[PDB]
Amino acid sequence: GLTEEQRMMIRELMDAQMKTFDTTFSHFKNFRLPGWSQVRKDLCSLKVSLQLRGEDGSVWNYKPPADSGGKEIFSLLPHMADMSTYMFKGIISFAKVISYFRDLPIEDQISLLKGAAFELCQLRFNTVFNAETGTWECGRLSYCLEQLLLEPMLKFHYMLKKLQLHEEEYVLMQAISLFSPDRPGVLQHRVVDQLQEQFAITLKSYIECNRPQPAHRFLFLKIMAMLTELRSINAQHTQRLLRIQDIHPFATPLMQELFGISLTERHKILHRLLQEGS
Amino acid sequence: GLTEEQRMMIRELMDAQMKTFDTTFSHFKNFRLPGVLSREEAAKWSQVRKDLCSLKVSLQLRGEDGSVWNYKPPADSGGKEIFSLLPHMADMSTYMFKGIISFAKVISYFRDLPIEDQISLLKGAAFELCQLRFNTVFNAETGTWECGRLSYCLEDTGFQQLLLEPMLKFHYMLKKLQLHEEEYVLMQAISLFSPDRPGVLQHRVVDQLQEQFAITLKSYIECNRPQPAHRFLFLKIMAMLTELRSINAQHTQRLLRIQDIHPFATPLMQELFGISLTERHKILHRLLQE
Ligand SMILES: CCC[C@H](C)Oc1ccc(C(C)(C)C)cc1NC(=O)c1nnn(-c2cc(C)ccc2OC)c1C
Ligand SMILES: CCC[C@H](C)Oc1ccc(C(C)(C)C)cc1NC(=O)c1nnn(-c2cc(C)ccc2OC)c1C
Repeated sequence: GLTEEQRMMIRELMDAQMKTFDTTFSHFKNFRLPGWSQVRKDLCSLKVSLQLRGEDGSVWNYKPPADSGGKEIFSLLPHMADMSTYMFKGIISFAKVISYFRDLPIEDQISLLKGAAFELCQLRFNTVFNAETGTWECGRLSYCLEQLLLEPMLKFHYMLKKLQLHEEEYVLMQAISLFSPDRPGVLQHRVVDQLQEQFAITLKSYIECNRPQPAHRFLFLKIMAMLTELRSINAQHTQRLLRIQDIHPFATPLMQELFGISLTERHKILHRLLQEGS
Repeated sequence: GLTEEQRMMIRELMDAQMKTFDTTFSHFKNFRLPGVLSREEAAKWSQVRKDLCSLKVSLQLRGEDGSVWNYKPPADSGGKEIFSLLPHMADMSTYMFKGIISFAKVISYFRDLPIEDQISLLKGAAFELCQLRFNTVFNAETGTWECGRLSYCLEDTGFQQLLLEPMLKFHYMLKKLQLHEEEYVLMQAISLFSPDRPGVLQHRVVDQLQEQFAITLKSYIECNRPQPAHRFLFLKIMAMLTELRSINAQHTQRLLRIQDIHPFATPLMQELFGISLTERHKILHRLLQE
């Protein structure tokens, strides 16, 4: 079985997830709505329609335009920036209530969240992804996709959903991604690296104590391979986001902070959120 | 053929329609849309839910980029969700009525009547002329009123069930007649010049005027359509106009009942509903004056 400290480690991560992940998206408000070639082709694969279900029973449905070559390909990017910002704020709170993360220097806290923001966001998105309908079910909001598995982020969501992970395995993936000692700007490398290794050992122990079926053979090494793949997808899409923001500005002030290539000065919003409570 | 007096009478109506009917709804802007995300009073509330459930549509809004916003209405759950579209339809009705006001203003026959009879005629005919213009953009195949970039599609709340609703039976039957523009605009004049509206004083004048429009329409049909096949088209049109007046009274009473428990009417609509004739209709009076 799991050791006591591993039991406590999982318990703290799960408690953090429950306290900082609003799976109903009920507090997502005041978002915007609709009024290089490799990017355009990739943006075509991820084309989604937006459905908003009101409490009264009504449904607003947005179908995106077709690719005509103009600025029509970015009609949903302002909205997704507001959704990404809301999602990241939950990620910040998730990290803040973790004991191992809260004790790191403030700049390493900034650097870790900066390097893992997209990765923990995609991990939480996967838990609301419906692989049958191709829809991310975000409470009252739904995002339904329109060979398309060629796109890496799309392929990632299908591959990860196929593993049928438990909540504990998702939250341990989040901790492994969060405590990456090789993020730019990290100073406490050995401290963060020692923390990451214990999360990975905890995940391996959890899988062996709860997943005996042959369908879950090599599941731990599959998860670690998925985490390395997600870090690659992070680099591609962050770089892709900078090109788009250059051409058509869409990023919220908090997102611009993530995209900037002193530490607390360049990240005033993230710095304030790390100092605020919950 | 038609006499020249009937010819110029049609020319004036067609000219009126061309200048005041925004058929593409291009200048319908800044409208409201549904938001994103006792004892005898129970009888008044129960009655309104029956009024609002017979007529249910989804709203479609097409953007210039090619995108499509679509609104699907909620189901009757007992709350205010049954009024989710009344703000929009208040803005649409107001926009249409102002076009109807302008339509009557440029007809010389209507301009020469006393201002209080003009108020009384537009008050009694506003709904009817609005439905008549709505029918010209009504698609009977898809059950959709196509108002430029806005579309209102009937929901299958069967069809023989929907045909029971007189306002929907009106739009399907009138569309099936496949009327010309001239016949629609003559229906509008016959409806506008109804001598039996409340508050009209020059009834004999308005009746003579209505009869000349009706005779003009009857003559138009005899001279412009194959004789045997359209032998009763004029009588069908007049029968449609007679039913439209009953639909007018029926739906005007529904609006007053809804306004009682859930106000939604714009100021110009409040004047039309009854919420000196000139002092009770200051907005409509001002629009007729300019
Ligand atoms: C709600 C579910 C969205 C699905 C999972 O996905 C999309 C599907 C469609 C589309 C478009 C608009 C192209 C149709 C976009 C996206 N997804 C993004 O817009 C996006 N997802 N994560 N992040 C991001 C987040 C951080 C913290 C930091 C950096 C980040 O980007 C590097 C962003 C900006
Ligand atoms: C543009 C397509 C709408 C179709 C044709 O129709 C409806 C379909 C659905 C609905 C609801 C909201 C119930 C789903 C309403 C309505 N229609 C009205 O809301 C309405 N149509 N004409 N008028 C009206 C106008 C005047 C000048 C004077 C008086 C009038 O009402 C007595 C009004 C207020």
